[PDB]
Amino acid sequence: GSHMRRVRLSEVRTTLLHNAQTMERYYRQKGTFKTYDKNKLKQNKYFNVTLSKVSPDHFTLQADPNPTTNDGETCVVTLNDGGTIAASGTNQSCPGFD
Repeated sequence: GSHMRRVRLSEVRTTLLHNAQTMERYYRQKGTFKTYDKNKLKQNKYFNVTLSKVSPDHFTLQADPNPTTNDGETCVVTLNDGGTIAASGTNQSCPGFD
């Protein structure tokens, strides 16, 4: 196993949760996710965070590993507005998500 993968995967959990909280506040202010400026997502040194799905009442955030700083990591981590967090890799377990 790898201490560094465990740390980095734990940290991207936090990055995703912070982004989800920001969007939960935006929804209470605006009543939709459709107008949210995707440029405002908080990033991580080791994972690129995007909105893979956006609809009026739901979203999915996705963290894809950054190969410049995190080469060898294949786990992609997702978090939706219902609070479901999940990770899957390419023949690679995702510590903290398995």
